[PDB]
Amino acid sequence: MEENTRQRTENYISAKNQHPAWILLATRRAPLVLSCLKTLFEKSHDGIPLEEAIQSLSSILIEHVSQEQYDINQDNPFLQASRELREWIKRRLIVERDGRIFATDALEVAITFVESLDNRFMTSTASRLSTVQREIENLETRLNPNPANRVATLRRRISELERELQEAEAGHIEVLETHQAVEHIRDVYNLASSLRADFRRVEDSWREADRALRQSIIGEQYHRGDIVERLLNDQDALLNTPEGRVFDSFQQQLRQSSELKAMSERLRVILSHPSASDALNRLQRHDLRWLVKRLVDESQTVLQARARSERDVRGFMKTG
Amino acid sequence: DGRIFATDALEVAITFVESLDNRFMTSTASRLSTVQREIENLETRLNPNP
Amino acid sequence: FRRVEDSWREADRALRQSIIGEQYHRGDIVERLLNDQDALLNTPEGRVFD
Amino acid sequence: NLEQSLLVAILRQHFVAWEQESGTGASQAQIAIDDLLPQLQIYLGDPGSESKERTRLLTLLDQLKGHGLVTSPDAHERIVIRPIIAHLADPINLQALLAWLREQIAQQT
Repeated sequence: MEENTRQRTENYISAKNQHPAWILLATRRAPLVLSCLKTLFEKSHDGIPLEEAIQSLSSILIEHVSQEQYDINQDNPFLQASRELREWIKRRLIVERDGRIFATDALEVAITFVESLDNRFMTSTASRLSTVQREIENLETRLNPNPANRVATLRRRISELERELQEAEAGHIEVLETHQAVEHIRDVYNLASSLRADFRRVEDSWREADRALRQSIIGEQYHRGDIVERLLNDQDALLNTPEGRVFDSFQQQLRQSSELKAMSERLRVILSHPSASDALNRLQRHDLRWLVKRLVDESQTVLQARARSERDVRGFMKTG
Repeated sequence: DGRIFATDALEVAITFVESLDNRFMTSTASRLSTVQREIENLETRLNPNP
Repeated sequence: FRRVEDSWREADRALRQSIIGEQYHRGDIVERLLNDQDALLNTPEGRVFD
Repeated sequence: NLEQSLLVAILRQHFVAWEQESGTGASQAQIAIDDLLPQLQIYLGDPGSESKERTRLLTLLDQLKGHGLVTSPDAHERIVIRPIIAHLADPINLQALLAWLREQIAQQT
């Protein structure tokens, strides 16, 4: 339907007037706010203890004493940090949970835009043209069920790999030249770092589903009519198709601890190569080194959040 | 050459608005599998030991 | 694709400004011309794109 | 006009190059239009539209044709720099122009 374009214009207007990310980027102080928030959240592994956050933010504000044009006062950076954290929590681009602060989806999107402005890693690269080639080659073998095609693909790939093994036995192996290694490391960092992107959004989706369920229950003057449809099954009431099931499938891969065991060693081995000194700066090296543990910890936090919500909504369809 | 184009500044701006609400999820099983293959290919290419 | 063009054009402008500034030096230009490589060696983008 | 004088200087530079490489007898002191657009991009800025800058360059070339220093573009988008340019911008006049321009810059300071 062509009216979907006008509906899209309306959606853009609504996002301009209501989305925290776009709201922030339009203000006059956006550069300072984004720089401070990035400096705060850059080093961290999992959230920030609130008291720890105040000290770091006050120290950063002190780093910006020369920036007096933004009312950065010298009298008391602690009070200024305390005020700023509530200012940003009210804009729901940082949230308070379990005694620690996190960055919501809006702040993540804003920072990704700002730091992709100028010096972003190149995506149009030979490495990604090989990556998509491999992935598209793999997908077809799994999309069609014909056995002859599958056996032909396997028995030709076996020949390719056998020829390559015979060549490697003769000693014709070759390693990446420095610039190819740099480019490949950059591409692999770009891929890996994107796994962490959507954790802050699964929680929003689950909270949205919970609120919708409660609104539906309360909005019917006689709850018993609908509570039957919900309580007839023992499975989780937070049946969020859009993102919950994708995250569940992602978990179904994370729990294969053998792959993680291999990855933990492989990443540090990769970072040991001399070229990794130049391809990635120190911060990126840190992020890529601990990524394996960070994904697992974040997944545990998200799973705990779902467990809490499901338990506390099951404690609500009952007694209703 | 008589044909308009979108400079990089517009490409980034459009990528921002379209990533606000309905962007494809990257935290997926497929991406986490893809990184395995890519890491393995990089490892098999960095070390020189035959 | 739209950023490689901008990088190359920026390198071109920088090269022309350097040529104009060097009112009294022929060595740099003769060095550039004798080179078989393209004059616009924008390493960060050009080589990756190539 | 000053902006015309900038193009006059560029044309004179190409003219001295061509004359020193060919000898004064030859009559084809030509230049291609596309070779001037990059030259003017450094000074007059980049409008991000080939049509706008081409219109600017052609307007300048026409205004110079009014003075007789250049012919209009031919079929191959090539112009002939009339030899009168060698007498318009010669050392006696270039020195005066430089003296005027240095005073203008000093005033700008």
